[PDB]
Amino acid sequence: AKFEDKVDLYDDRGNLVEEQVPLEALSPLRNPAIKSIVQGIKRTVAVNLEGIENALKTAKVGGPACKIMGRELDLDIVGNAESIAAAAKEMIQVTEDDDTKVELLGGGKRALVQVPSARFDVAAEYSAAPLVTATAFVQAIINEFDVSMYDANMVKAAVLGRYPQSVEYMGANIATMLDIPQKLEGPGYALRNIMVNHVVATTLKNTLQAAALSTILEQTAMFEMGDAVGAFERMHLLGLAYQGMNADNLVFDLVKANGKEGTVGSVIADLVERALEDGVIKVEKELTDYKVYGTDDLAMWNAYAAAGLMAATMVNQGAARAAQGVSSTLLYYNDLIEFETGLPSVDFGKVEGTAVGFSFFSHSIYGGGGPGIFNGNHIVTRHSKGFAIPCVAAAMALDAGTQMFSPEATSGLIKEVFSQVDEFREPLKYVVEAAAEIKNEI
Amino acid sequence: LKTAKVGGPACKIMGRELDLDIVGNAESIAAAAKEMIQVTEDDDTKVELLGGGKRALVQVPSARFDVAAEYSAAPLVTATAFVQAIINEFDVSMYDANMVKAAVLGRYPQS
Amino acid sequence: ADKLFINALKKKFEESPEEKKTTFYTLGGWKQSERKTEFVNAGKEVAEKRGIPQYNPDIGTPLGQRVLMPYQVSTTDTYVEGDDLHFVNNAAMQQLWDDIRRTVIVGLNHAHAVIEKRLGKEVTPETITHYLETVNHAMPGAAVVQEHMVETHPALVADSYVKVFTGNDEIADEIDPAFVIDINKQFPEDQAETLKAEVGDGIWQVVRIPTIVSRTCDGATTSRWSAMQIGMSMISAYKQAAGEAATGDFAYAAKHAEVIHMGTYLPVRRARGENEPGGVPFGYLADICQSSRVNYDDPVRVSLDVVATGAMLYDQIWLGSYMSGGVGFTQYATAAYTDNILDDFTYFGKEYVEDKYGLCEAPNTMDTVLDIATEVTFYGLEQYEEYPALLEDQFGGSQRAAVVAAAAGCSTAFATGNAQTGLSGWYLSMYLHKEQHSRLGFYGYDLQDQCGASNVFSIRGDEGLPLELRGPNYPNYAMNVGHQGEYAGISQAPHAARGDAFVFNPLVKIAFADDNLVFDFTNVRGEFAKGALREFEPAGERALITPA
Amino acid sequence: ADKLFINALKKKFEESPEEKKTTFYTLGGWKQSERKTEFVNAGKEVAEKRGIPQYNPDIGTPLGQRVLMPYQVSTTDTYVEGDDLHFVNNAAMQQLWDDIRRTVIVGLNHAHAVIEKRLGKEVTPETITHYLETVNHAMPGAAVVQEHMVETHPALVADSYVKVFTGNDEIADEIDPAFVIDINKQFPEDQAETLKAEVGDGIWQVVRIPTIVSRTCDGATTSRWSAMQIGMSMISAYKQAAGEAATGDFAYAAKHAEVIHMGTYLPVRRARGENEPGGVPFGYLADICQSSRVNYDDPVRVSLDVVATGAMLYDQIWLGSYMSGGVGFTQYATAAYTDNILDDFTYFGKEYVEDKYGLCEAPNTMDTVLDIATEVTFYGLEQYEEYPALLEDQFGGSQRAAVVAAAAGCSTAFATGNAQTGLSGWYLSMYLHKEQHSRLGFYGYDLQDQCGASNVFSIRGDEGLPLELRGPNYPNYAMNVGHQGEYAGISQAPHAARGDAFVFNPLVKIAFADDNLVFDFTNVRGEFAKGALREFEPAGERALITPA
Amino acid sequence: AQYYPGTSKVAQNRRNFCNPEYELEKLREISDEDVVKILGHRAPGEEYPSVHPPLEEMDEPEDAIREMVEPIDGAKAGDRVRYIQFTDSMYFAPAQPYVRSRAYLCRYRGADAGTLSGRQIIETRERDLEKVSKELLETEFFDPARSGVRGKSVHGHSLRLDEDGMMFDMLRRQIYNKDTGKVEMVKNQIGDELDEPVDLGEPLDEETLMDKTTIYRVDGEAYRDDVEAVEIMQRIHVLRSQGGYNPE
Ligand code: F43
Ligand SMILES: C[C@@H](OP(=O)(O)O)[C@H](NC(=O)CCCCCCS)C(=O)O
Ligand SMILES: O=S(=O)(O)CCS
Ligand SMILES: O=S(=O)(O)CCS
Ligand SMILES: [Ca+2]
Ligand SMILES: [Ca+2]
Ligand SMILES: [Ca+2]
Ligand SMILES: [Ca+2]
Ligand SMILES: [Ca+2]
Ligand SMILES: [Ca+2]
Ligand SMILES: [Ca+2]
Ligand SMILES: [Ca+2]
Ligand SMILES: [Ca+2]
Ligand SMILES: [Ca+2]
Ligand SMILES: [K+]
Ligand SMILES: [K+]
Ligand SMILES: [K+]
Ligand SMILES: [K+]
Repeated sequence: AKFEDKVDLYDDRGNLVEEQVPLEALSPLRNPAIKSIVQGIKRTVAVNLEGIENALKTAKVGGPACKIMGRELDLDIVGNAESIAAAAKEMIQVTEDDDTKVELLGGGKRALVQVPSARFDVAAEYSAAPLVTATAFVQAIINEFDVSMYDANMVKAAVLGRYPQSVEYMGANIATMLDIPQKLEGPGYALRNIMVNHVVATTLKNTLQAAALSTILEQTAMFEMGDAVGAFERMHLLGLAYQGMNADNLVFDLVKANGKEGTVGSVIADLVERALEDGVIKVEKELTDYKVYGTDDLAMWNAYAAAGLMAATMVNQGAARAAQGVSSTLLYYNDLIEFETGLPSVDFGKVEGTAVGFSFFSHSIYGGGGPGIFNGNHIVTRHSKGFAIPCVAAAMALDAGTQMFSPEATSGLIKEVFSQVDEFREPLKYVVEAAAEIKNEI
Repeated sequence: LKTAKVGGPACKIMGRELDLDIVGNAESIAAAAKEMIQVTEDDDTKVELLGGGKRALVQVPSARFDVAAEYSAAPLVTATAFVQAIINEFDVSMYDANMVKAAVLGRYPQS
Repeated sequence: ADKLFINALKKKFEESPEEKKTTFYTLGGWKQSERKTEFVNAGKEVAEKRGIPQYNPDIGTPLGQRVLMPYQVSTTDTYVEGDDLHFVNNAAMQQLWDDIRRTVIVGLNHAHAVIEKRLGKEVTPETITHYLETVNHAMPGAAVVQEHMVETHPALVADSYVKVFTGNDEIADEIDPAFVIDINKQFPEDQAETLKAEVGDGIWQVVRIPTIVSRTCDGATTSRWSAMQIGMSMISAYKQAAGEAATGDFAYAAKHAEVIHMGTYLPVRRARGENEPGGVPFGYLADICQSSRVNYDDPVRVSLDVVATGAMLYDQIWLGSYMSGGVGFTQYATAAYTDNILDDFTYFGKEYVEDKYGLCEAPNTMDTVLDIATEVTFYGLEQYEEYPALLEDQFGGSQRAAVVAAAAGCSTAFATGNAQTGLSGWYLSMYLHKEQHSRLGFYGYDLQDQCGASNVFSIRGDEGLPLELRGPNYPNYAMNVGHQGEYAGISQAPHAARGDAFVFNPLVKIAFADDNLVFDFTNVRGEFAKGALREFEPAGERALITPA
Repeated sequence: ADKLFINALKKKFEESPEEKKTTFYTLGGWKQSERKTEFVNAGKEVAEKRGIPQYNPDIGTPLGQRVLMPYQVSTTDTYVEGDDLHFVNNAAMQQLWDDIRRTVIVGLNHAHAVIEKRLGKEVTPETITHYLETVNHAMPGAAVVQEHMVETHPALVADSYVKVFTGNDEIADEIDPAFVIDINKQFPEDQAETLKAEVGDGIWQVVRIPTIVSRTCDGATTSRWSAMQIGMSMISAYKQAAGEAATGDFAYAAKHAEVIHMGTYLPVRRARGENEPGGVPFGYLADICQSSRVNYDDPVRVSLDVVATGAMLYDQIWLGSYMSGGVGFTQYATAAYTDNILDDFTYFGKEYVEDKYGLCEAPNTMDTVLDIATEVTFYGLEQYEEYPALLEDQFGGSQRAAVVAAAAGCSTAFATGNAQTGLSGWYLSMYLHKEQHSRLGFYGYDLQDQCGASNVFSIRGDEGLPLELRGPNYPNYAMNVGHQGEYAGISQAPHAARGDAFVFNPLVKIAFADDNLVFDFTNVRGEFAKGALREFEPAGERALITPA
Repeated sequence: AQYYPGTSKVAQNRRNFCNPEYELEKLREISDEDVVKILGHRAPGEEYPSVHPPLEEMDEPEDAIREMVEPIDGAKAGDRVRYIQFTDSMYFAPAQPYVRSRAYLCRYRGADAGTLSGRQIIETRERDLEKVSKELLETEFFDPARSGVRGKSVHGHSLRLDEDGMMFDMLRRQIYNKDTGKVEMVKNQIGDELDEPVDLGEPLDEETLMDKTTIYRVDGEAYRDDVEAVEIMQRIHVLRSQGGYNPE
């Protein structure tokens, strides 16, 4: 092993599942469940057959409020969804009985599609998923109804929108969790451009699962970005484990102890006591009636602090059952813990900084929005390297209905399709079992 | 680095010059970079010197792309591994290390 | 009757228009031209003042060995030298673009839902009117909440304002009419009812930011500027905390969830933000042009007003400056809106269709394309052959290709009622023209036309799109003059023939039906003539804040 | 001596600056202000003319319950109301940006190699002069090869031209001097020899396209417009075919291989092409400002002229319009260039450094950062405490944070001769300020400052960069006022202290050392005052082609 | 918990505001009805509006975190999230902006706190906000001359005082009466007139303000002299710098 650290792994009810698992068994580079989740998200597409049908019958194609009078086509797509889906599958697959899926939902109104892995082996990136899916469904629909050459371009518009006049698939009736590569803030960012509401919807608002899926995506991106290479790798692995995988039951136990009456401040006090009990920090020197704490392990202090940050979000936004204050928790958990201890806050100030901007851009005229529309690729919330967005996912999971731009509003198509996939919906048990499987290979 | 000509055509920062014998120590730098670029020992990572140490061929391990969305891990993992290897080779100070970063990857992320 | 271009040809030349011979070289060179003479003198003055040589007729080759022609702006009696139709020299052309660039459409539907469902407050016609009075103070750059704010000079930003429209007539009539685009007044009955049915109970703002700001900045400024002042006016008018969590919902709604940009952003090689010309799809350009609601008994006039709008914007400003620059592409564009030439060819094609099929009654098939596009192409080319003065007028093959194919494509679409078969006719015209005269356009003119036939009906990712959705960023179309404005015309043609109130976006159609614009979008060619004569008054000038 | 802001405070208020009490509410509201009175009347005239309400003081809350202050433009004796420093109301500010936006630097080194190595023709100072005469005719939009070209009006484009520079003094002197930026005349001896050694035998064009075009279009137009007319002038001057295979090498060279844009393009969320403010790195902004070559015995003056340049461009025009809009961010920026406040704090810090370390002689270490940034932060904050009038003047916490940290950062960099430790000092200042007054800036002010300490010396992909290379698109910096222009100052500070001729790009430094610019980049604050007084004459106006 | 370093009175006051075990001094009595009036979100006797159904009626998924985290009463009821906002004079107001946000997230559950130079805000469920607001208004968080309840037009934290010692308010929500020596709240926090004004009592005297304040100033206790507090800030700067460079 490169690192000697071991962690105990728990389920989302706080029960011990695996003891003393090597840290690297949770690494995105090693853990086969993380690989399966990431590959799955790359290759999965939601197809709105009802939406395609309605766009065609009204000629409302090419984006908001657009319509071409005289171009209407009345096709019974939903009524013929089985045949269309089977025809599309024949085009999407590489070989019969490979890992292609095309599965109807909602009585034929939607389809879940998983494009075969073999197509991505010989692709540079991930756009084959929507593009292969789109043309397979365009062709299948044309063939189902013998749509004429003169009219077929309307089927194309109904499926993929204004592309390529627009750079995006503007008005498309397919959806993915990922967004187009051109919209990346930086190379390596693609797993960060996944809306918080999509993660929350997919995990059915289960708080710990939403946090886990978000942390998996964020910290996996940190590897793709090169941020978790060399000196920084252990910091990112310990963050993944303690903040998003409830390592050592620390998040769970902090929430248990602070859930009935607690505040951000009371979670801080318990976390600092635990860090001291476990030897992660110690008193370095004494000022007047003030103890200055130090650590010989900044990455582990950071990870403990990150666990407390997650617990503080769950306690504060959980008590309100309202997500908006997550921007405040992310700021003042970190501000308070520095002046409580004399140690640096989570991500060495970058969570606090992210929180400052996020607070501003969720309470002001200038941009942003509610917590659910942010993501790791958003200019407001890209700055912390994986330690902020998972708290936003937890907070939105806990929201009882205070948001206009809720997951129900923004993410219904994604919810219907992506929540079908067990590993997307409930990733934590899969990642924990996979860690157990490979523990002796580390 | 030795000219402080970093960040794009005709650019230079007077006073930031750093004179490091990178090519003369290329074997050690390459080996340190390889340790950071690989996922496991003897996986399909390559770091091979060319031109008397003036150039290196790098192949970033396949396993990193299995859990990546696209292909940018190749330059980004390579860049930071070489930045860190160079810093460690010469004990470049915290105050100067940002010049090594600029020399390797340029004006990114301003560009 | 005489061909529609005969008056223009008689004005331009000494010879009768059918004559094959003329006189060259003894015409006085640039001295034959009032405008070139103005330029020579101005160049001398410029160089003397600044100490660097500038315009000089003796540089390079000597202009005016042939007649330097006047051009008739089509549908007008105005004749001007071509320099007066250069966008740099024509304030009307500049203001057409500024009026598009500085406009965004922003819903109030999500905003009103935030107020009602999240804040728990009422929205009424009265609260909407109070909001509109507020935002018409704020939008040009003035304060409503903070102390010690410094503000834009109202006279510099007099062109900035906000209006609303809705399909609900009873709501529209209860809002102060100063702030309402009156669909029933601006549109004839059937078009008004179509448009109101599209909008329904929705309420939409048309926001125009100041020209002086749009010129200082860029198109991508518009929706941001709009949203800031919408946000401030929501705070002031609905009396909420001046910056609380709900404030972010108004921001997201105004900047993203219910915004309609005029143009979408462009990819890196031609990097641009929103509301730049390359992002404006052909169907939006046809809907911005307001000929449809005034000239609705003449589908040729409607279609060719759209062509003029697009030829100028897309070839002169967009391709000729944003994407290149210099002397640029004035006459590649003027070919499509001068001397009543495109008008002659297109009225011919419309008559052919009316006699053979009836408007909108031809089969939507390749047989129809082959028939109409071929016949109209041959008519247009015959005119250049029968009238040597016409051929010397539209001297560049590209100009001729665009004009002949525009007439062929529009005519085909008049017959089918479908823009896609119109587009197929445009490409067939090019192929026929190329074989007839053993030439077509400039070196790179027919990239898109050679790819054209195959991509008309394609359904593949970056190939397949109805014409209305295409624009200057459709891959094949991204580079070359003499196509984009003509495609906007073909997009318009079947809808004009059908009597449709709009081509692609009804909100865009309504948003430019506004007497408070600076440029008159109902009469684009009339405005180009006014600007050529130096009679157009643009917004955005700095005279008030500079020395007298 | 008196602190440098005391005169301004005495001019602004009735009370002495140390007094803690004043009078409110009885000042007449907006009627106390000449400028607000002008605006109220103009709003009424605007509404009457157009039939839509506009500026109205009775909307929202009532301005002027406190004194509406005049501001001294620092280094001047000009006092103006803040509205006169709004970029919309200040033609000098608009022209500063236009002069940057419309400029590109284009090499002739690849071009001359194509001529010699591919075409087989000689390049000499005489052929270069002939080429420059040609391109100074062509660049503003006039023809050199084709017949029947229509052209831009020379008087509308009088601000467009091309000059060259080279480090080779003999070549430079053999080219007609009308076309040459004379490095030896524009720069003091030491700076001139530095700059000539950087350029060497290279020959570079400085191309300025017309302001009227830049305003009609965007920044990404500039290098394209430049390249078209370079291309035409190469054809005319070196007598090749007017469009052969070699023509493409000149295009690629001028558009890509030897072009220097002022700004690089931006990512999609803030999509923009080249030569927009967000793409201009802090080191280029410092080099565009020309204070360095005239005020070279006063590093404070040089650094704070750069701060003025950047605070205006980056906060008022870029963040306050391109990225937002409305009333905008005038006073977030004016805090950094008015009332001699930042000047007082920075001269204090410079003297502390000279007394304790000597300029550029301090260890480049965190110990130096802790010393200087703490001392200067405490001095600046003490002034707000000692002088209640100062605190009421810079009433927003963000303004104070930016000003105090700018002095702290610049002072640290004066001591170390390194901008990175200067930057660390800026962030430490913020942290100390926040604890001292239990406040800092607006809701989102310290996103980048909280991330700041950790990212100063980071080497990770999107974190690590020398300050000179950072700019408005550095991720932490992409959103917020009160930082970017100050960072340009900190970038300048160590180089000013060292006596360096440039900060980051010597070609950019030389390119603005040109008396044929419209805006005077040697005296940015003087120009802002001139514009505030409505005494600045911008380029790009349309009066010549519009009614009188 | 130790909350904040330093040996000044300012530092101790900062610790006291943060410490939930520190019982805030009650300086004035404000009735429940007058808190509701000052807030201006609903009329007295108006039932609480609802942004969503009570938690019992909107069927949350099975979730251990939901089971362990007790919702505040206004969350149980589906109350709107509403706000109260204060401006604090730099002339020795007892509370100051970061002091408030730090203190609020130590003392109060379910809180969205925001800090700005001229305004500080808390957003929480309406009936809980009312209880919090009673404490914020009755105790030494508040002084009616040097602090103001302001939901908009907040200018004043950095302004000179008027002749009565009152902070500037563009909208004059709080009026000092020379004849009583008391401040009356004549408008609610958004600036709308109250039909019946609220007595806020007497302003604190100047020496008491200095005793209670949490701002450092040269004419009070200066931050630079509280060297132990400065030391910790500098330490954080250095350790953040190190960690960002290399956390190994
Ligand atoms: C509504 C917001 C929330 C938001 O998203 N932006 C606002 C308002 C916005 C508007 C105000 C225009 C108007 O009054 O109609 C504009 C001008 C931006 C625009 N839309 O053009 C602006 N702020 Ni604000 N805003 C400013 C500032 C500030 C300071 C003012 C504190 C004080 O004590 O006066 C505080 C933040 C803080 O407390 O630190 C602030 C808040 C706020 N700012 C509060 C309103 C505060 C109030 O109710 O009074 N701004 C400043 O600190 C100075 C610069 C000033 C900006 C205008 C300029 O630069 O000239 C203006 C910048
Ligand atoms: C955040 C982002 O907005 P969105 O969340 O994408 O709407 C971004 N605006 C800004 O950064 C506004 C910066 C200028 C105004 C605030 C200055 S502190 C933009 O419009 O691209
Ligand atoms: O001659 S080319 O076809 O290259 C250009 C025509 S403008
Ligand atoms: O009050 S906010 O900080 O949101 C905006 C300051 S302009
Ligand atoms: Ca097992
Ligand atoms: Ca005649
Ligand atoms: Ca000539
Ligand atoms: Ca009706
Ligand atoms: Ca009516
Ligand atoms: Ca009717
Ligand atoms: Ca005085
Ligand atoms: Ca007012
Ligand atoms: Ca000389
Ligand atoms: Ca010399
Ligand atoms: K209503
Ligand atoms: K512009
Ligand atoms: K020399
Ligand atoms: K309720």
